[PDB]
Amino acid sequence: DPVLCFTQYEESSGKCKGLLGGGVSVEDCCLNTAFAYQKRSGGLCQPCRSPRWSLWSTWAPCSCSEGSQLRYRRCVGWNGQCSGKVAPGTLEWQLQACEDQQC
Amino acid sequence: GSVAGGWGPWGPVSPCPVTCGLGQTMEQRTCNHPVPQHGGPFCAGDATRTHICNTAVPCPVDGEWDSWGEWSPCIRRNMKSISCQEIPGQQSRGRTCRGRKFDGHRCAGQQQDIRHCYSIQHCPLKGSWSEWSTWGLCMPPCGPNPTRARQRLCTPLLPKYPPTVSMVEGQGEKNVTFWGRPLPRCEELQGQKLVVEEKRPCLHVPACKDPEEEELAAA
Amino acid sequence: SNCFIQKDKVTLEERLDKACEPGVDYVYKTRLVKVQLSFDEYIMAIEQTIKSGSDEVQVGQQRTFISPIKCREALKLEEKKHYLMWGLSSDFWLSYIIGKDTWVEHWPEEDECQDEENQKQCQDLGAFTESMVVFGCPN
Ligand SMILES: *[C@@H]1O[C@@H](C)[C@@H](O)[C@@H](O[C@@H]2O[C@H](CO)[C@@H](O)[C@H](O)[C@H]2O)[C@@H]1O
Ligand SMILES: *[C@@H]1O[C@H](CO)[C@@H](O)[C@H](O)[C@H]1NC(C)=O
Ligand SMILES: *[C@H]1O[C@H](CO)[C@@H](O)[C@H](O)[C@@H]1O
Ligand SMILES: *[C@H]1O[C@H](CO)[C@@H](O)[C@H](O)[C@@H]1O
Ligand SMILES: *[C@H]1O[C@H](CO)[C@@H](O)[C@H](O)[C@@H]1O
Ligand SMILES: *[C@H]1O[C@H](CO)[C@@H](O)[C@H](O)[C@@H]1O
Ligand SMILES: *[C@H]1O[C@H](CO)[C@@H](O)[C@H](O)[C@@H]1O
Ligand SMILES: *[C@H]1O[C@H](CO)[C@@H](O)[C@H](O)[C@@H]1O
Ligand SMILES: *[C@H]1O[C@H](CO)[C@@H](O)[C@H](O)[C@@H]1O
Ligand SMILES: *[C@H]1O[C@H](CO)[C@@H](O)[C@H](O)[C@@H]1O
Repeated sequence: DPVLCFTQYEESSGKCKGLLGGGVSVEDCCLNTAFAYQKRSGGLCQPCRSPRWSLWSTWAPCSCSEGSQLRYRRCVGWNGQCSGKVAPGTLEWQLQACEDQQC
Repeated sequence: GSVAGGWGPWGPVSPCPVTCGLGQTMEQRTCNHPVPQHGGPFCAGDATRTHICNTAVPCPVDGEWDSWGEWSPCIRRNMKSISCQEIPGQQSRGRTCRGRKFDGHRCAGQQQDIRHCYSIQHCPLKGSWSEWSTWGLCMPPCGPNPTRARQRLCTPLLPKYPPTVSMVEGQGEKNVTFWGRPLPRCEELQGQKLVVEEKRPCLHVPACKDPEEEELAAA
Repeated sequence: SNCFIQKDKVTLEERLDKACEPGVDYVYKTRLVKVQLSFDEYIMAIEQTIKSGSDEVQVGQQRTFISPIKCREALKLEEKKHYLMWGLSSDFWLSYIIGKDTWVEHWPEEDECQDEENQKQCQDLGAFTESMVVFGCPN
């Protein structure tokens, strides 16, 4: 079922650039592994190269007293797995104790 | 008699520019269906658009190193075991060039890493307790009742061995690293011989929301 | 075959044992710079002195390896290729004779070592080389 095919993946921002067009299978788009796709306008952008982990996000807001904050990374790419045999798209999480001030 | 223009059909006007995968061609149409006549307006919009051409041929894929495998056992030629002894060994780890297809490029640099080692695998060593580790992550990070932990470990005292071994061939020397899981011998701390673990809950833990879907919460 | 040590395939333990046999006075990593056929005179550049002997060769110097016409097909040496070589004190002429007691092994080029058909040999030679240079021969 068809996808938006793009000629560039921008690793800094994880953004799809250089629209070729739509109405193509991901298989046909990714015949060239330098390309990238979106399933739906606004959707996540997936590079056609072999999967690997994104860099961890910054630590989210802490919720004055000691709470806890999430950071996340995603397995981004096509036709493979990341470390733990993880399929492309998959988010992985870390949770941490955090302190802002001392109310 | 004031007849407004109408677009005829799209037809291709350039060849597929690429020798593998998808590329861009150009289609073109004429304002001849019908032709504008007697002050009739010209057709609205574009006489040309991009169109995707499919070679159905895969492009070359350059190879990428996977990460280093584990260090092989620390051993020396014509010695059954060197563990628990002041005897430099040798060990290696390797990696594969994965992904290379259709005459794409090979990986750059070394498929093998070699170092020298002292084996303390299953060696009994006197053990001193670490002070407390820093608090670990909250686990499970999403699943229910996230808990945190820190440890005092029965840390081994490594033999005071040379950092380096003289070579036989060069005038040079080579680094020797301690390798292997030894058996550290501590007196009991909190009636434990290896590991003392504290745990406490994580406070005011947020749900794991997918960034892609998040801030589409009207509810 | 009395042309060279004809070689079950060769293991790392095997290779470390044979290069430490009595009389083995040189072990070289070599590049075949130029053949000149006729006894054939194989002009070898020395890349590594893995073991040095009677002949105090500096690295990046050349030595002629002689071999009978009869042994050209069996040796099958191609120019610009790399080889692991070792032999006896006895096989010294300065130049070297290739005989029944001479090890000549094709050493794959660093790029073609990544090929599945080469991975084990290249791992073994890297390990062999390191053991020989650092530890030497036993006894
Ligand atoms: C024509 O023959 C093909 C088999 C490839 O060798 C082509 O090279 C590839 O061209 C695309 C752009 O069309 C690049 O993105 C690829 O990286 C390049 O390898 C060749 O032009
Ligand atoms: C060897 O150890 C020394 C310690 O002074 C260090 O500088 C060097 O990076 C090490 N080299 C290798 C190859 O491990
Ligand atoms: C996240 O974890 C660390 C940084 O905290 C690094 O190993 C890497 O940046 C990863 O994406
Ligand atoms: C041609 O372009 C579009 C149809 O694709 C309309 O604006 C109109 O038919 C015009 O003539
Ligand atoms: C070109 O675009 C589509 C067909 O691809 C239709 O709107 C029509 O054929 C037009 O000429
Ligand atoms: C192997 O070596 C180090 C890890 O010890 C990193 O450079 C990387 O993981 C590589 O694959
Ligand atoms: C070998 O060396 C240490 C373990 O001794 C770690 O860096 C890792 O296991 C590597 O493979
Ligand atoms: C851990 O507990 C306290 C607080 O960190 C310290 O006194 C000491 O480091 C101990 O090992
Ligand atoms: C864990 O608790 C806090 C940080 O969350 C610190 O007091 C210290 O690092 C401890 O190990
Ligand atoms: C390790 O360290 C603790 C504190 O020194 C002791 O209680 C234990 O017996 C072992 O020496």
